[PDB]
Amino acid sequence: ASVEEIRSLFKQFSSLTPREEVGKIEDITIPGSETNIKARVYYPKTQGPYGVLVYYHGGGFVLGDIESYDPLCRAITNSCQCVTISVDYRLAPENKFPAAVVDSFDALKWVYNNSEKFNGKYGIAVGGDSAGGNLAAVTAILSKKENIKLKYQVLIYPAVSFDLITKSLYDNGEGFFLTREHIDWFGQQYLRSFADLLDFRFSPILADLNDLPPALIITAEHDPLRDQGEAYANKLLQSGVQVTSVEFNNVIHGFVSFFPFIEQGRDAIGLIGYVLRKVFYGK
Amino acid sequence: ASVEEIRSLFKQFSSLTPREEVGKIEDITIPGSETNIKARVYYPKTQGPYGVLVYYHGGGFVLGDIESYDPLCRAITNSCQCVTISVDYRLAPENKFPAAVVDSFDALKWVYNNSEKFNGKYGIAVGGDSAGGNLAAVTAILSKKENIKLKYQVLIYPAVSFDLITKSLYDNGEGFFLTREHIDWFGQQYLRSFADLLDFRFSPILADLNDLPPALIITAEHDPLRDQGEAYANKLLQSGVQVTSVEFNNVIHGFVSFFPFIEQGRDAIGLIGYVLRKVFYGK
Repeated sequence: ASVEEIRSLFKQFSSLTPREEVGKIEDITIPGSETNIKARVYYPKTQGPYGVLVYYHGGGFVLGDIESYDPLCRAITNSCQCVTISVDYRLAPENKFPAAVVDSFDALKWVYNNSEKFNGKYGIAVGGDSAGGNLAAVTAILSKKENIKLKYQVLIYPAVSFDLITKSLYDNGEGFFLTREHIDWFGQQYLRSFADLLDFRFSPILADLNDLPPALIITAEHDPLRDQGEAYANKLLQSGVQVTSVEFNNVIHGFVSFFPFIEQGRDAIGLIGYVLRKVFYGK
Repeated sequence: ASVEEIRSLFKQFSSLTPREEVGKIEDITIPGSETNIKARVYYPKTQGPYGVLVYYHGGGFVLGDIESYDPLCRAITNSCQCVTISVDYRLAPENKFPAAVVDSFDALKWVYNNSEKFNGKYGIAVGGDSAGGNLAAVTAILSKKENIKLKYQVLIYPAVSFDLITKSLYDNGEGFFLTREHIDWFGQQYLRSFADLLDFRFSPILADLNDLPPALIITAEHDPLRDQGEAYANKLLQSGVQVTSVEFNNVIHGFVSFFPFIEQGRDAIGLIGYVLRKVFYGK
């Protein structure tokens, strides 16, 4: 299958997931430094004011987008009882690194500076899955450089490093849906050169992680990325940041996307909801 | 250093913890087959009908009681938005196995039979922490055999078996609050003879786990009980029972008790909150 075909399949497959009713949906364009960034804004059923979650889809920096992540974002919105803003950052190979990073930061800055549009008096948070969790974490680092104060970061099986060494990568790199071959091919599309592996915007593990917002980190037992996820949690804790690190046993990478038929996915969406409700609202 | 003095310290360094407001609170006394069983019923701030959680304090079958678990059970009620019933089972060493099990099943039998007194149309669940988690898992086994149909079980770092062999036991058996010496001493206070190690009511892992209620099982990373908690989960799964097994990283046995100072503890309370709201109300 071609790259385009597979992109199409993502959205096709998503029409099999039930779409939860929410408050209100709005498609906006965000004025970004290098491009115009599409975003969908999900309102909850409760009434403002609100905390705001800026969300970044996974997909290896190659795949995924707003439509195919529409069911997940609805379910997060109902769970978090928060405004959710799903970002369509530019995708490789058409747009190499650090395009998806520029888009993701621009989007956040913008939402942060326009939070009254969404009655977003309760603060901003970032989150994402996989490649998207990478974008969230990097976005939160860049934020510190700009004195943007975020409430929270929700990192769902994030990718946080180039990896040739984790046990989890070797234990789990075949037979569990996301394979080694996939990780390599993703990296080939996304990166310009070998020099990019020195860049904290690709491997956020590289950064000074002090004074980042408190975090929820979800890893998956049978996931090659498991160990690096927990390393990121560990280094955060080391740099004096509060973090709740949580491994869901018995599941594979991506499992949150599959909440309709993997109940542990539903329960993670539940945990994500709770910690955001708690930091925004005190609940 | 004696049993009564040890008990006393628990209750005292637990008196300081600020208590969360709930709806209303009623002490009851259940007609036990062997004793009168005190219990404290916690109502949420929302209004019925309700699901009911029968909860069992930990403390190694030797410590713990209703007063000292009063902060936690309040916290649980608001999270689960569910009628919580704190059960004051007979303690060792004065009352040996299977005393605490008899009480724990008697109390559940009774709450099941008298659910309109609490307005529990949405059914019954069991839960507890540590030895408390044991009590709850055994109770659910005993319920199956008498066709008592439970909605859910919540097992928070459970003790599920006599253990000389797990990695987590050797890796985590010193330095992490709950130690080899303690596991041994508790088991000596609690058990009658070596023949009790054969008894599924001390080691629930022994039992046929078919047709039990779906479970949340929380383990702690630096916890000697971690591996057995996780085995219980996988054994349920092999037996056709849905379960969501979750390892909280960076934390010890007992961490949930410490939710005022340990934020992973609070977040755990929120997950339990969530899974009970889900199965009881659909929320």
